[PDB]
Amino acid sequence: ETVTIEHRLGKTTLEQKPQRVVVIGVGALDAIDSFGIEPVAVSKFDGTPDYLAKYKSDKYPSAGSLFEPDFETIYTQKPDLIVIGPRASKSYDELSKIAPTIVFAAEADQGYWESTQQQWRNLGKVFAIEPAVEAKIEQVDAQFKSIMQYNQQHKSDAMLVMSSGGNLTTFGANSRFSSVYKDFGFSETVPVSKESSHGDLISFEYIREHNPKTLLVVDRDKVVTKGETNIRQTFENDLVKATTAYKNGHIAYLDVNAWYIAISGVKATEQMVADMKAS
Repeated sequence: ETVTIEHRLGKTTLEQKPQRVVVIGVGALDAIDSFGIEPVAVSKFDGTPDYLAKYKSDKYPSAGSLFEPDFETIYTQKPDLIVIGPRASKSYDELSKIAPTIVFAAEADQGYWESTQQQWRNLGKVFAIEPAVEAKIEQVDAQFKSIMQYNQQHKSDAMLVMSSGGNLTTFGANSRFSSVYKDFGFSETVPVSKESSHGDLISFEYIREHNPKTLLVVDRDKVVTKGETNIRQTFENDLVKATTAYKNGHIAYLDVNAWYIAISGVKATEQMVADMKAS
C-alpha cells in the first residue's frame, strides 16, 4: 500500500498512513497539524506561531532548527516519514537515508497557489485523507479566484517590500512572494526582472520614486528579533507618506509567519487570503 510522492527534491515512495512522522519547518507543521496528524518530533523555532504553540513544549522532542536537522534525535525517533520545509532542504540527502523524506514547499515558477495545492494533495495521498484535502482546496481556491478578479477589475500594481535589520528589499512575480502577482492578481509596480533568492536591495527613495499604488510590507524582524515591536511607526516616514499607497490607505503589513515562515501552511494560506482581502 505505497504511494509515490513527487516533490521539489524528487520522488519518495512510502507506505500510506505513516504512524511516526517527524516534521521540520513551520509550514509543514501547520498543514500537517491542520489536517489532523500529530507528529512525534518537530523542529523548534523561537518564532513559532500561536496556532502551533503545543509543539513548542518538550512533549515533542526537537528534530532541530528550521535549517539544521538533529540527525541523531531524528534517528532515535524511528520515523516512518520525515516532512521538511525548503529551509532544511540542503539536508535532504542525509535525512532520506533515515526514512522516507518529503519536501513541503511552494514553487515560484508555477506559482504559490498551484504549487501549494499539490503540497496539500501530497499530504492527502500520504495519509489517505484526499476528500478533506479537496474540500479545503475548493474552499481556498474560491477565495484566491475572487481576490484575483477584484485586482484585475481594478487593475493596479503592488510593490512587495521586506524589512530586515534596516535593509529594505523587494521581490517580484518570480519570487517566494509569487502569490501576490500570479495568484492574487496584482501587477508589479516595477518588474524586478530575473530574481534571486533573497530579493533586491532598495531604499525609501526607491519606494517614493517608483510610487506604488499598493505597498505590501513584510517585517522580517517580527519573527527573528527578541522584541515584537511595530515597524509601522518607523516605516511610515516622510518618504513613504509622499506615496500614493499611503494616501489611498493601501499600505498593508503582511502577517510575517503566514507569508515568510509557514510556507504553504493551511492556516498560513488562509491568513494570506485574509491579508489580501483587508488590503
